[PDB]
Amino acid sequence: ALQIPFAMQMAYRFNGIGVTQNVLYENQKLIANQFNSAIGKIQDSLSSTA
Amino acid sequence: REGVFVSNGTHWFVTQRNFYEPQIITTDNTFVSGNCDVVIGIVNNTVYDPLQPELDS
Amino acid sequence: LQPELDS
Ligand SMILES: *[C@@H]1O[C@H](CO)[C@@H](O)[C@H](O)[C@H]1NC(C)=O
Ligand SMILES: *[C@@H]1O[C@H](CO)[C@@H](O)[C@H](O)[C@H]1NC(C)=O
Repeated sequence: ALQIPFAMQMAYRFNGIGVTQNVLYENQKLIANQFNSAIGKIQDSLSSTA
Repeated sequence: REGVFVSNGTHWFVTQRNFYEPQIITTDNTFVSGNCDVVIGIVNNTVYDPLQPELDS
Repeated sequence: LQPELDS
């Protein structure tokens, strides 16, 4: 395991899907909020029904 | 452009990300997008211009 | 390059 800052790991995962990595850093707070909101909805989704 | 910025504490370089090979940071190694405000955790240093030797022609 | 070749 080679340590790397998490924003730079996401930059190189965006760079893996044909999006130029500046699209992440110029939107980092918005992308973090979209992820944090989406993972929040999983707890309600799993809570709703077996 | 492709690779990662890294420093030996004193100088800034870019390298390919799977084998340490330092390159001097230049406008062909890199691309611009917008201004220093929006990027969290940006740093300063110089970016060298490969045309500069013939700017001094 | 052309604006630089104005030098
Ligand atoms: C990195 O971590 C330390 C502790 O959380 C903090 O003081 C520093 O400002 C952080 N830098 C960035 C770019 O987030
Ligand atoms: C970079 O230098 C400018 C002045 O040229 C300064 O205002 C700014 O805070 C510096 N930024 C960093 C990330 O050190």
